[PDB]
Amino acid sequence: EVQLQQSGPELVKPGASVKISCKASGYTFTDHFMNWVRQSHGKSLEWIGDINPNNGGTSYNQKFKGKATLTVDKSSSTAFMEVRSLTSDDSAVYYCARRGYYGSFDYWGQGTTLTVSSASTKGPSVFPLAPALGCLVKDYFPEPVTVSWNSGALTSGVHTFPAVLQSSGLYSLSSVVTVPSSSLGTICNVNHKPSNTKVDKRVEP
Amino acid sequence: EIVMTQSPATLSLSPGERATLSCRASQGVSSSYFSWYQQTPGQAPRLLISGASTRATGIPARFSGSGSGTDFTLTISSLQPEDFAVYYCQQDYNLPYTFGQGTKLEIKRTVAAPSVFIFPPSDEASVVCLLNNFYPREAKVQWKVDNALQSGNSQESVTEQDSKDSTYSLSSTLTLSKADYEKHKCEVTHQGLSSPVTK
Amino acid sequence: FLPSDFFPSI
Amino acid sequence: QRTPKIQVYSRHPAENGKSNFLNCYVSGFHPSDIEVDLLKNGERIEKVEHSDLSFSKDWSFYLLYYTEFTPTEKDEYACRVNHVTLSQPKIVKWDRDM
Amino acid sequence: GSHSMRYFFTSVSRPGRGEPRFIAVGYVDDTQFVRFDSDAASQRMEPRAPWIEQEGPEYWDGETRKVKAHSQTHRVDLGTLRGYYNQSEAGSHTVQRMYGCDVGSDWRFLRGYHQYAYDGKDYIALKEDLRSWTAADMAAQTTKHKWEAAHVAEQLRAYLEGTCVEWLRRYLENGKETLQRTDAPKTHMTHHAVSDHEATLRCWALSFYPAEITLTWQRTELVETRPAGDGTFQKWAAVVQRYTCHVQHEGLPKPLTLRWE
Repeated sequence: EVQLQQSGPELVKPGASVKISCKASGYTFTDHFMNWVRQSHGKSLEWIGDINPNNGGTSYNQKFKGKATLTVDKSSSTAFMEVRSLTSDDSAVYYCARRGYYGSFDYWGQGTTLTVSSASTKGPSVFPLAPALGCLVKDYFPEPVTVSWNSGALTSGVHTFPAVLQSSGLYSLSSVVTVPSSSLGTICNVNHKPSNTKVDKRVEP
Repeated sequence: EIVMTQSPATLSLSPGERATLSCRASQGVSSSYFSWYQQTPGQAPRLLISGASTRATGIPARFSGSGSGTDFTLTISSLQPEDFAVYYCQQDYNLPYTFGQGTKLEIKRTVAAPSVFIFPPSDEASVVCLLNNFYPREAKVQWKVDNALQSGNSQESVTEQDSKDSTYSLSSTLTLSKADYEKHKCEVTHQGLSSPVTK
Repeated sequence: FLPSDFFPSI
Repeated sequence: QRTPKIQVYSRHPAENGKSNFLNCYVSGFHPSDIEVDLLKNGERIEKVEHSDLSFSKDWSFYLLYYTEFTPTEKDEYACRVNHVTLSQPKIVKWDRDM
Repeated sequence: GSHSMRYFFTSVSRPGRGEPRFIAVGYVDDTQFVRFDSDAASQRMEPRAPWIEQEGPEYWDGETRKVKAHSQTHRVDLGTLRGYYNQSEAGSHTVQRMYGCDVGSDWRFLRGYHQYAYDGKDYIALKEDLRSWTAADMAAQTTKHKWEAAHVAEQLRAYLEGTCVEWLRRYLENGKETLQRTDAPKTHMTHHAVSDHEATLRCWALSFYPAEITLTWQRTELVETRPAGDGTFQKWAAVVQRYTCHVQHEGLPKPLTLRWE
């Protein structure tokens, strides 16, 4: 089975360089060209370039001439892409797609999320709401934040909205679960790995 | 650079119907170097149809492709639960290789009116106007400040389509300052309702 | 008998 | 930019009174944009057909312009070819032993 | 004997006039049998030999669509080659492509070839092993990398060794009474005086097929083998009795030797 294992996510500062690896297995590595594709948030796909795994020959999209560089290693059957001079516009998901013997991208890696920001790590700020209840997380960084309710004992109507990036460069999500009208007498479970905080609160008018 | 254009942007259909997706190329492309790709939100793209018509390994027989020149078509025999995602077309026929803008397949249900729930700011913030279980996604949350329209002041966020009721939920948060908010004394325009709700 | 359209662009 | 090579000849052996075909075989030129006219005593013959455009191994094109004619005593035939490699159009008269 | 099928393509771009001038011809040995012109009215592949007209409308339909695809590729190639060399959009340029397959005496595959040119200069060519491309410059090296990605040489190799040869056998069979019938050169000699002491003897070779023929005055001046216009060919060699006219042609069981009389 053809398996393309990529590297993990990376949060870097502007002006830095990152290198993504793509491990190939399950087929003859030198029989297929290896391509690289970038996909921004809410955007479509863009071909960056390809590389011949036999002699290292490369071709690039004109936009990425000087932004990304492709290399391979026939020993470990690994393809590399180094992205230099990173800016906030370089933050996207990067894939390595194998070229079919006669065309197309027949197999893709799982993807590698890249984030370029000047921030390091922030902390959530739970602001509960109660007139359905609410657990509004505000001003955190980076992704993600797991928001549960009643430790999982209330998952019917749990509308956890996706995070939005604010003008300050921080994210903010809101977890809302609906309760019936006969619920005047009936806890949030936000979690953030870099924040080391599990802000559990309550909602009462 | 050959530009690939897909039509429409979003396509609302029901499980069990046919789906015909179009991809217009700005220049003539050999059918041997045209491909279709499916991508479920959260996962990676997957090759469906290569050579404009050849079915990839493991793709169900309900997916069929055709086309030539500058007009190509992707056909789904019967829309199944998994077959509701984003579909892309591409060409590997002329450098640089380009993709299409994509096409999202949305579950078609019934025009369910939203249940607006106004939430004043908290304390320990902004005002949140939640719409719950509304279909279609096309909803207009216009904020009012002393009987006046507001523009560029609300951070919105829409969830994915409910995998059981085919509905959406929006969290329009009208951001404001603690000083300007205390100096003044939402309006939902969804197809389900017939009057802009406000509270 | 011309070949198929397997030749891509340059 | 290689100049064309011109051969003016008849398909069948020349004989006065008998109808024949006057040929002008232009070869070895590049690019393919060329102009060829068969001339009879300076008069531009209008009923002139040409072959299909093909090239040799060295990528130089060649064409065969022809028309049906009847050679007679004291009747000069020629071929006028023009090309970008020529500042002046070239004329090659027809010889019955050439 | 040995035989070959060859296809020649030419696309001349014309700035400000939309589609480039695409012309294609097909050959079986020294005999043209198909043609196409993007400026013609039929807008389809047309026969140029009597024996090829034995093919039904299904043959001419597929050949018309395939030759139109060739023009569509050469149209994108002209636009790309304009960007590879960064040339003006108001200038005219030419792309030429040729390929074909040869068979031996057993009518089995012998050799294949494919060449591509731009403005009359060599651009990229397939090697005789039918598995690697010879690139002229850096622009062609980019194209070689592009073709090695989709293994175009492997697909073209399968055509030259299979489809090209099989249809060459069918063309030779349907064109049996012309493609496999050699025409011996009708010979005659001419004498002329060019100097006060030296003369010129011109040995004529007319109405022969195939085109290959050798005329020498071994123990001179000869022109190119020209077409007569009826499918046959012409050629002559001159010199100004230690050497006679030695004519050698496939249509002659024994070579012909002629002297002035």
